[PDB]
Amino acid sequence: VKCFNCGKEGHTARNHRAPRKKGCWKCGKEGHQMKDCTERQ
Ligand SMILES: [Zn+2]
Ligand SMILES: [Zn+2]
Repeated sequence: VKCFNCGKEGHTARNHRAPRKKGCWKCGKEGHQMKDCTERQ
């Protein structure tokens, strides 16, 4: 139930990640995620 410590069930109970999409949720890159991607923001 608790993902490592927070509590969300779909938050990977190991590193608390994978919130939405595997790429950058906007650029489609794997090197970085959605919080580490500018893409003309
Ligand atoms: Zn959580
Ligand atoms: Zn990106």
